[PDB]
Amino acid sequence: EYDYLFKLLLIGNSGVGKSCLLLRFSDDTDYISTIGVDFKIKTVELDGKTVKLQIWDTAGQERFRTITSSYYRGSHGIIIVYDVTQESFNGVKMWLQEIDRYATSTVLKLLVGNKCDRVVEYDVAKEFADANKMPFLETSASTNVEDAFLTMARQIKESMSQQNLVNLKGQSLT
Amino acid sequence: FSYEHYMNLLFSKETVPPEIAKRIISNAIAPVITVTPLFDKHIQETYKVDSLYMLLRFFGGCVSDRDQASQYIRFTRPLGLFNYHSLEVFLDNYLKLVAANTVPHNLLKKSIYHSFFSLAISSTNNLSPYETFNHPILSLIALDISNGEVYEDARDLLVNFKNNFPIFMNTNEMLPVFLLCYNDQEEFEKCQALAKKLKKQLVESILLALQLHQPVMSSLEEILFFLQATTLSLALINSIYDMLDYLVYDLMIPFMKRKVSFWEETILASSSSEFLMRKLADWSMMLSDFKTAYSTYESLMDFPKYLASCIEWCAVSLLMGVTVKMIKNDINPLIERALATYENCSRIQETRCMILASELFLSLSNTWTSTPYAIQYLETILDLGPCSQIMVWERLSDCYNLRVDPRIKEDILSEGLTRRRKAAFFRLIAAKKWAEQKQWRQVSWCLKDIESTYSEIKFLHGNGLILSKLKNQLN
Amino acid sequence: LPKVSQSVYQMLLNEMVPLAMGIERQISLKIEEHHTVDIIRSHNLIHELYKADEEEKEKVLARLRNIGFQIGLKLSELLLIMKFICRDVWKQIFGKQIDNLKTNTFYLLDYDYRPIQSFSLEEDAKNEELKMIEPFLEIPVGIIRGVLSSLGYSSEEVICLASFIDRAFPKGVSFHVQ
Amino acid sequence: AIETILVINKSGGLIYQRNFTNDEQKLNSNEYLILASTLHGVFAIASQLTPKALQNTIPYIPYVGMSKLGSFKGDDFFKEPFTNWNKSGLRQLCTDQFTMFIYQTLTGLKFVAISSSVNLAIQIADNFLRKVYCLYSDYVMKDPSYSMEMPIRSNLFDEKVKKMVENLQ
Amino acid sequence: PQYFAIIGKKDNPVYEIEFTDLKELNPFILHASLDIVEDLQWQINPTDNCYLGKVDHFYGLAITAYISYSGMKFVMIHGVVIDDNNMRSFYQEVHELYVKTLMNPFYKITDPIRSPAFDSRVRTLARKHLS
Amino acid sequence: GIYSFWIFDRHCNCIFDREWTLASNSASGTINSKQNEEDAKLLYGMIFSLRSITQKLSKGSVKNDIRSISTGKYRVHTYCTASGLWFVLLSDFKQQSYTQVLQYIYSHIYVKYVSNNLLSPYDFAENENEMRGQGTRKITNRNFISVLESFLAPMV
Amino acid sequence: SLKAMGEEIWKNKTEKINTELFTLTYGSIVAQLCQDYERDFNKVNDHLYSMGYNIGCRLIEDFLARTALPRCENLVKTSEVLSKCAFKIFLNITPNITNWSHNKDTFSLILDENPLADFVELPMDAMKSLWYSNILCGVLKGSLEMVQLDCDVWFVSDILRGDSQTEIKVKLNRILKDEIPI
Amino acid sequence: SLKAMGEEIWKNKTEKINTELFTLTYGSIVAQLCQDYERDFNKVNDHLYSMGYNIGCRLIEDFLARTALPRCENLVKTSEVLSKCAFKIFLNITPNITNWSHNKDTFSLILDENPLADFVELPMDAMKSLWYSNILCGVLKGSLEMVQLDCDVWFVSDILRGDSQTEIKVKLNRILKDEIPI
Amino acid sequence: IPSRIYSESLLFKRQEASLSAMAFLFQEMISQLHRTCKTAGDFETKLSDYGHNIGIRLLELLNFRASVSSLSNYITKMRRRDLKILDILQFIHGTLWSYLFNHVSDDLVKSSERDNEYMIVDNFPTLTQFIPGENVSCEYFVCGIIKGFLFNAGFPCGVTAHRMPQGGHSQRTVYLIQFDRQVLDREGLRF
Ligand SMILES: *C(=O)CCCCCCCCCCCCCCC
Ligand SMILES: *C(=O)CCCCCCCCCCCCCCC
Repeated sequence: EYDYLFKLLLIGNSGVGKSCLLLRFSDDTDYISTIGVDFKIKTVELDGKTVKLQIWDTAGQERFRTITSSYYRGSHGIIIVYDVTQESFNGVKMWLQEIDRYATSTVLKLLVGNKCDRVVEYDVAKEFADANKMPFLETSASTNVEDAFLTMARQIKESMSQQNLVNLKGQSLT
Repeated sequence: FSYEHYMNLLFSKETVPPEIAKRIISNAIAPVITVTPLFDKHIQETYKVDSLYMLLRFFGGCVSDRDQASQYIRFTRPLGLFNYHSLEVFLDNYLKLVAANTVPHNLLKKSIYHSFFSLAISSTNNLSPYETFNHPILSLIALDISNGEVYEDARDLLVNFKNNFPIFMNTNEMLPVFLLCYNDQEEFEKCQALAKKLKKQLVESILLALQLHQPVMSSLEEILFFLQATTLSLALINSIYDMLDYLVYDLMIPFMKRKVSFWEETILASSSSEFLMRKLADWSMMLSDFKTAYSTYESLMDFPKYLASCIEWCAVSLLMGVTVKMIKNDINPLIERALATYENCSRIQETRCMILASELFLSLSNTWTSTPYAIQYLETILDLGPCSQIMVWERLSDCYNLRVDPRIKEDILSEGLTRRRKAAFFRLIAAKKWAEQKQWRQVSWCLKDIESTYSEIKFLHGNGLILSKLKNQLN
Repeated sequence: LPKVSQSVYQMLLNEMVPLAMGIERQISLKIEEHHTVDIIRSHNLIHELYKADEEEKEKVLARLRNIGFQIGLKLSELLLIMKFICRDVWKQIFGKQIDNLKTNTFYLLDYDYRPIQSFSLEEDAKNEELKMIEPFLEIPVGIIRGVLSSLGYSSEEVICLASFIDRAFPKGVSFHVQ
Repeated sequence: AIETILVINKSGGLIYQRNFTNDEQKLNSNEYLILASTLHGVFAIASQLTPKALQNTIPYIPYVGMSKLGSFKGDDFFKEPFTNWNKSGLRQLCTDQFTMFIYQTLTGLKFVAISSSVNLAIQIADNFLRKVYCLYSDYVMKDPSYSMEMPIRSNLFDEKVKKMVENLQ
Repeated sequence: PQYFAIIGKKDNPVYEIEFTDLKELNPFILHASLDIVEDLQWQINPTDNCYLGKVDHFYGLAITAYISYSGMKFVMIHGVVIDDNNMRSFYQEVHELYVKTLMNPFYKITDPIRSPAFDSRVRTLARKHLS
Repeated sequence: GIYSFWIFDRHCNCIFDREWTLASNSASGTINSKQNEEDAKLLYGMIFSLRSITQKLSKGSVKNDIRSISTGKYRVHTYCTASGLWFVLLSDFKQQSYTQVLQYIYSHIYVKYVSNNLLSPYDFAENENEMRGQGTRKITNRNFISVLESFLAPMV
Repeated sequence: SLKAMGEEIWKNKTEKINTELFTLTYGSIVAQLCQDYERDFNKVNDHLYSMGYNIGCRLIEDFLARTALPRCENLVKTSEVLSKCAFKIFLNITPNITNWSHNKDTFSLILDENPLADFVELPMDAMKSLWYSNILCGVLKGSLEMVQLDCDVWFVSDILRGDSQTEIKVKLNRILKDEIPI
Repeated sequence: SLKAMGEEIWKNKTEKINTELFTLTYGSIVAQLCQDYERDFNKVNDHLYSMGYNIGCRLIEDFLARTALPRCENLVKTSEVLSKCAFKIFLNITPNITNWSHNKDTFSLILDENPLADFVELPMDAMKSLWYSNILCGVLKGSLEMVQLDCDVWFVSDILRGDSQTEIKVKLNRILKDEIPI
Repeated sequence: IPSRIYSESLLFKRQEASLSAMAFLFQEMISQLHRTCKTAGDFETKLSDYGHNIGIRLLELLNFRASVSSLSNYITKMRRRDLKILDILQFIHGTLWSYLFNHVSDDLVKSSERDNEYMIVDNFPTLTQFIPGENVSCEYFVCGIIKGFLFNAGFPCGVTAHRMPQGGHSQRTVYLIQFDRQVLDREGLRF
């Protein structure tokens, strides 16, 4: 079974199509708008290791001050998603500004523009992504986001940095 | 290999010497033969030699080996204590010649030491109160009628041979022999006629016809002259060797054996009465008849000089022909009594005994059982000239080179047994003293040997120490 | 003996009011495979009846009166004629025979009227509470009239007037009969 | 009589789970992971919601699941009462055929034991879970192969936990 | 007391001190005596088997020796006849000081000893026990 | 004693609150106050989440339910129903088994005065525009509140 | 068990009231209902069905409080709770179950002791299209919907119509999905 | 008090080995590390810091499990807890606090015993750049970060550097508001 | 002249650290090793080199301290240097582990198949007890402690570890000492 467990969380504005991004990537299969967390999983084979990426999906103004505090502390990866709708892209700035408060610096951060079918600009996302060293995607619901997920898993596994590497039918002397 | 080419190893052919010390001792304690007028003039006309004595001196040692190409003889001038100064100057001139001559040293030092030892043995009074080994025993009167000489010359020569002279000597004892030469033919017939007349009336007779040379074991004084500077025909060499063989095996050795028979029958400074048994023992040693020599010495227990020499040569007889036990009870106690006699004579008032017994021990088969005794005696002589004592140091180094247990020949097993470091230390001591009596090739050879044991260490190898000082010295 | 539960019959008695209101409504959603009928819920129906115009309210009230008339007209299968309605008719219809009975006019005064035991509205609307619980009295009115009907007394000779202002919901009921 | 023990890290996620009854594994390891993460979520929500009116110490049970305790002397780990550390977080969960008990640490590391006995039960549970925390400090922290929040893969820890639950169960 | 030295299994001196010609020849005398020291190393009864004591003589320079458990050889050219107990006590003291020297985790077994404290203290020990 | 009392309908809405404050016999608090709505949602989620857990770890006899949810600060109790009405009740650690009290409250206060009340709108769902978890209709029957507080007074 | 629990509740807990009074009550209710309907019985059946729905919607809460049963996922459990407890409490009849079709999405409940139509005899005009105890069908629909078992239920036989017995077919349409907040 | 609890816990609730082994092992580690890094002692100090951090991040769990103390309400209580039970359990020594700066934000731990540094003299190149017990500094930083007390820790004095008595400055920067939800 | 090491004594300071502290230090030693060596062989020989350092000190420590009845003031006799293999292994059994791990080694077992082999066994390895699994490569540290301890005494060796669980002891470790042939040759020559 699994030998390594990594934590990712995908977040964004409420109206963003987060679920269609997750589900195609997800495992075989509530808890959203009740505790603020929808959980998905994907097992993957990384250097012969059965490592599971557990993806957390959160939102809600009524529960913002409980999502931010507890579900960010031990993240091994962070994903920002915004639909191509512009309010979401503006909110991405405050998102990235409030991630670093709880998330440690060395967590990989990735950005996605979702649900193309282009009512927002394109170059602005790219340059703002390059500002904060952000691998950015411009995709719609698959669309090779799973490849970026596997790449992120590879990078975290690298950051772990763990090298894998007489009959004696004698006589007693006492 | 060739015994000649070890005693003169410096005249390319490096190998081991077999049992060389015993052969050296026999070669220096061989019978002495004299050599004698218009005849040396004939030689000078033919062969560039002042007198016949040198020409026959170039045929010393073992006759049967045909030394120039088992019984030895040495030749001395006509008839009529430890002079170590002569030995030292010999060493100096010899080493100077070696430096001029020589290039692996691994046997040159061995040969030079053995020659040193050989001359050290023969370095007592040339006619000792006791040691009869230097007495001429066969007087070879020589003539050549082919030049023109005649019977009356031989008559007068033998007449003059018949007896200032010493008291021990007895001219009737020495066996005369008439060497008659010729230059080939009727001269040979009249030589036989004269030989017939001489044998019937007077003695015996030897008929003698008439590439380089490398002599050995003449005596202390001739080698000095030798160091201040020939060829001959091979057939002449063979003829000389054959006539010497006839003399030694059919004229001298039979006379020896007749004499020994008479002595032993009559046995069941002084010149007779007690000279009998001591000379009997001396000639028993001379002919390798060791056990009778030992018995005769043991019966001889009746003085400041004679007794010490007798006990010394008794021990030498035991050595010359061997377990720990008899050394514990016979050899070393005998040597100790010999010492006691020598310090007694000093109180009244030695080195030869020590330098003899050292090599005699060193020549034995069981190196591990008794080499220690040779080391002890050599150390006892370290207590003599400097330049010889350097060779003694070298000899102790060679002795300590052979104190490894036979049962081995990292390296944890071998550390506690071998004494190679002491050998290196003594080699360096010899190198130092060689540097004193400035001799650059000798110290060079010593350092060459040292480098094996002393290269691995670094603290010793550093400057400010005699390794660096001596290495820079040779520049 | 014959026995059934009580909550069912009691709440069905309560529900004969939405019957009358609904029938006077549809005289003029939920589905069946053959019936996509237009339906209306219950509580909205009673709010409408209270809020309904007058003449429809008299028609509905007369309908409930007739329902109770038929309910009580045949109560002759358990064995003064007016007092028949007081002695044991309420021991079966409601269990509580009327506490206060008096004559000469006939007054019947009861407390803790059963079928409206649970019908209190929002806390601030007591007057609407009584004004909306009013129609449930007519079932006893029909019952008393029907039992009197055909039992040796003329229906028209007596008119039964019911109300409740008397002394959970202690506003007891009062009936007057001739 | 415990039927399951499992522990959860600060990040939110199962790191070790183990049953002790006969084939209760009707849930995937993925399902147990989701269950543990939902436990973390309801921990985050069960302290955020406290009564407006309000806007302790565990007695030492003697020998819960006992009789060289790794690095601990004595026949039992400790011998005095100690204190709770989650003051206003989820602590018990009774249910018609089981009773889940949960323990927490200052370091944000969470323990869960699902007993089947159905307050003294909570006290005994926290005592036992402190024993298991001692085992965690012994055989999971003194392991160089272990990455700080990835799942446990220790055999001595498994043996000790099973020994304790068979002492209890 | 003519020369003191401490030599390792590689046969290099980790430390030598010249107490106050022979001043030039002392190390070679020492390195020569090393062989008999090693010979007495492995012999039961060479009763402690580390205080060898007198081992060799060279012109009456009686060398004496003592062996540590790690094979370090404490050995000195004395000069004469030496006293057993005093020489043994001095050897014990310098062995203890060497053991304390060996504890330094930065110390290699082959590094020469260079702490001036060790030099001064073995000097004082010698003047306590020998002079 | 008791700290609160909540009733939630099956349509993911809170329909009754009671937040006792001063712990008196008739302590003044909040009833159907808007301020608790956020808290209501939170409580709902917590109950819902734990209910899911109890649905996962079912032995097999019956799909079971949560009885008590004790935090470090309080103890909760809940008596669900087939109709989907969650009857939540917060309290301290003083008393542990409120099952009889919840059963009585459901069976002779809610049943008596809400189910059997034609004026009372059962199911409290106007239409789809609010039915799917939104909408804040509450229960405000005079009889229900009066008798509920009357019976629940002795344990606060 | 369901049987013992139901008998305990009915015998000890709930009290008595005359069956014949209830039958007369339903006679009056259906008679005055069909009076104003000018003898049109399809409309009567529809309105009775709506009545039954509204009845069951409120009766179910009292039912669940009287017992302590949880929900039921499969229709078999609906069968046992209906036959053993629900009818046996509310009017004390133990109807049988038969005609279990495939998939267990349908089953026929037989109500021989039906007191709604106990002694009432219908006129020939009424026999054509009247369903006398349609209120029971509406109640079953409403109550089973209230549990999140959306259902369709209607008559298959009635003794009043000359059929073999009084039997009603309960047919599942879908099990309703438990909702969650947005 | 803290004294009695720490004393009992060290006495008869923790395992005992010979301290010579511990100090010798640390000496081996640091000696080999110093040899590896080409005598560059800045890198040695940083590597020892990382080492100590990695030990402390785990040793916090053992400390809490063995002692099971409440939360730390102030830095003074953290200092007393440290000096009176932490070093008393693991290293079996009682450090001290002697520099209470303004705001009580900083405090200087005093290591009178320091078993890590037994039988150590430093090379003359290391005499002015290498701190020997820097692992015991990294441990304090790492372990106090796992209790959200973010502290910068360094050395000031060191007996091995010739000073009068070794000391370790511990300055709390900021109490992290990522504390556990409780 | 000032200095500490020569002034501070070396008599046994009967003071003890926690097993947990040394366990954590050992854990990070192994982890830091793992970070910077590819294969198992390099890892385990490096750890054995750490043990080599520890043992080369420890031989002198124990041998000098056992001498007693400034500590040279108290010593009337030094303990005999260990020459025979039997005596040095008896010392390793009854004094080295009695000191280092506080209990005498379980039993000293001389091999039978190969002669130079010898066996020293630990029932419950008192230092590596927390390493999970049975990847024996962890306890080469102890092997190093033996190796250097033997190595200065004059006994080159290739000491190694194996795990041979038996007798209801799941963690039993046998350290085999493989004396170099020259050691047995010296044993043959003398004695
Ligand atoms: C699964 O748990 C189902 C819930 C329990 C059964 C609900 C059915 C109750 C309806 C009974 C109606 C009886 C008729 C009363 C006379 C009108
Ligand atoms: C208040 O919150 C208490 C937390 C205090 C944590 C104390 C950590 C103790 C560290 C002691 C040093 C250990 C050194 C030995 C490891 C090599």
